[PDB]
Amino acid sequence: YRYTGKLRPHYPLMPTRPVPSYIQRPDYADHPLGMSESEQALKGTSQIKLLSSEDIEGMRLVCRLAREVLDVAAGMIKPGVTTEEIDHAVHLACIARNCYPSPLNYYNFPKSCCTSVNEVICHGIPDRRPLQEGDIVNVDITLYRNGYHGDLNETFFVGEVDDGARKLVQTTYECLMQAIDAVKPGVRYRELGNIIQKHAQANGFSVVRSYCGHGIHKLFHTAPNVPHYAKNKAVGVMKSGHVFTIEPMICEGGWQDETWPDGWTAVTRDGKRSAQFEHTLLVTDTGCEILTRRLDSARPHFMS
Ligand SMILES: CC(C)(C)C(=O)Nc1cccnc1C(=O)Nc1nccs1
Ligand SMILES: [Co+2]
Ligand SMILES: [Co+2]
Ligand SMILES: [Co+2]
Ligand SMILES: [K+]
Repeated sequence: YRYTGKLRPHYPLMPTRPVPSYIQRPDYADHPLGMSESEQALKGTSQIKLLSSEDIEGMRLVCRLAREVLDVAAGMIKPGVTTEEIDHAVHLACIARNCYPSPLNYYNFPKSCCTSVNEVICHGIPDRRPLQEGDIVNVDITLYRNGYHGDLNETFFVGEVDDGARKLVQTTYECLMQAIDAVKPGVRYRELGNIIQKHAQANGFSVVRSYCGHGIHKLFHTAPNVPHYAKNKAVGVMKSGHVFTIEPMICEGGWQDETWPDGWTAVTRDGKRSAQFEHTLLVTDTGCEILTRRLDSARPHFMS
């Protein structure tokens, strides 16, 4: 395999971390290939669930807990810390909150969260590589509690970073917030991509096309599929009660992506950097509720 940039996987990975049996597990948790029958039982369907009061309270809770766990990871970002150390803390934080770390064994994903450094677009596997000064790293968190999944992610700076990194991360967050600002009943899901690409393109960046936002609730990934690029064929119209994510991945160079031999790590084909931000949203009558919002601060960690 010909790597696209300077990053390389750092094996071996510590033995799989166990989750106490008292924590409720999703269906794929114990599947040999990590397959989700409940999810596949809807694969291909474009119909979108309309959550009930019970579902909404369930989503508000797991999403709040997921934010708490991302904040734990955020406090560990610094030169010298390995992504595996971050994952360990995330794993323990999920357990402490009586939640199962959704990524664990999801289609056999080996860890409890995704850590994506520099050219890694998404799904980076926490490993033995120490974070280096100047790196940017995204931590994507998803928790499962009482049958519901809560999903969010942020890109962080490791020590001081160059202007290019600052601009990429800042623009990516702005893309996310502009998209969220347009969410309300009646808006087509395909519209978000137009908003995102417009801003990314205006700043000299490209939008990843292989991965999209997604519905989430009793399932980790389900309808609707939400592309982040312009003129897409996304199917569906927003309605009060819908819950989904917007998680744009923006790149310094081209948008082309490819996967590492591990079957998960997605990287830019040109080896340039990529950043991402994500929130789980609940469409309301007046717009939308950002279920994964930070509660003790009006801004994401990178502007600190
Ligand atoms: C079923 C699947 C793994 C092929 C899939 O559609 N998957 C998907 C789509 C869009 C975004 N994200 C994912 C995903 O898995 N994300 C993960 N995060 C942590 C472990 S697996
Ligand atoms: Co994912
Ligand atoms: Co996510
Ligand atoms: Co997501
Ligand atoms: K990255």
